[PDB]
Amino acid sequence: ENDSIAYFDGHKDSVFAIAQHPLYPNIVATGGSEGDADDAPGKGYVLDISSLNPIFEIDGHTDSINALTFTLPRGDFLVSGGMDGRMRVYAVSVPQNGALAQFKFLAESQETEEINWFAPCPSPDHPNTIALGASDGSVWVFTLDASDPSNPVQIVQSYFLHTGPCTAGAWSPDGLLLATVSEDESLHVYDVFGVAASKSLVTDNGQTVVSLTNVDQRFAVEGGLFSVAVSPTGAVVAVGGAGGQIKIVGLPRLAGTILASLQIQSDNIESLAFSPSAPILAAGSTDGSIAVFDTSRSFALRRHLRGAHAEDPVVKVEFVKSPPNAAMAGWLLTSCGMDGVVRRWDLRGGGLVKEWKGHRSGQEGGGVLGFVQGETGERIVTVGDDAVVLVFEA
Amino acid sequence: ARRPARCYRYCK
Repeated sequence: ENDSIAYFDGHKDSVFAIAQHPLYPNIVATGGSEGDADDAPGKGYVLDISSLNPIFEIDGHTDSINALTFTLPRGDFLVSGGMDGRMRVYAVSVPQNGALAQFKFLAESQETEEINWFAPCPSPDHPNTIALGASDGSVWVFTLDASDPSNPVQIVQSYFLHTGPCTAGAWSPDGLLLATVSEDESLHVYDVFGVAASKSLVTDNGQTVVSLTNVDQRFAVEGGLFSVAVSPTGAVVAVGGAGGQIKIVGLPRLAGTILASLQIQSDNIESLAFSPSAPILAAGSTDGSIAVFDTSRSFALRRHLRGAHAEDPVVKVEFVKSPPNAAMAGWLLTSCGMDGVVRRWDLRGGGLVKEWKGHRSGQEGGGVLGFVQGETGERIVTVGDDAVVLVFEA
Repeated sequence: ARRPARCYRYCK
């Protein structure tokens, strides 16, 4: 069964990365591998989903493209990050009722050897700021200023606190704090713009408001941390890790106490998401289940969706920000998995809304490795291990 | 080209 309304098969191998323009959800960039041979480079494309033909091509990566992001608030830049450690920065123009979006390569840098993720800063005060986490554990924050393309990239921060690979990062809603986690079990929440330090709310390293490591027995998740999310008020951060473990840690408002410890699921928590408007946290696990916790009730278990993606890993969960059906605002969760399926859930109960097939399953060389769904969730664009990009409608 | 760490986590 194939439920897609459009597709893109331009990638020669697995597609690992996807990003979406924050103003124009039809503009999507995808990135991945051109093959498993050493002489096979990475490759990215930009698509307009409004068989798809790309409107731009991202070359220059000698290894797989692993991370992509458009900048906030307006998508003035598109940035790619590779397993070669290259960060390539493109300026983005979207004509009013001129024509197709246009892209211009501005700059390339190589601050790390391998980029694991990007996250754009949501602070309205600091437009075109992005963070990345790398295999060397470092976390970098960059600001992009198109004026002076002799140096359009400026370094806001370069943190070297994690030792092992930095697996995930999440900004607080006000964009002043950046929470990152590592394979070495540490959590650091950086005071990116110095505000916390000015209010005497940073730790002894002068850089974080929270720093927790393997030596902290109440916190340590044996086997590593792989996911992180920050609550919509910025009051807490959730970290997810090996063994199905989740830790909830307090943040200063603009701290570092364990507010709850969760272990309903049985294997790696690969994805965490707070609902933007309902008092719930969703967690996706390598064991194929999703668990939903009530954030106003000491993270009491609301529901355990076993076999949400059979016994195949749940790769990503994400709430629909503002669905057209406003009654469901905050309660609609989209998930994707190595079963090759995308699903959407109604989390009001204590619930499958839709499922979209088309990708091969993991055992056939497929699985869904990522997706975007815009603000409304009405179009879902996927990237697959089977080298295909699919478009579904809600 | 290589596969990211997370893919190796998913695979078993």
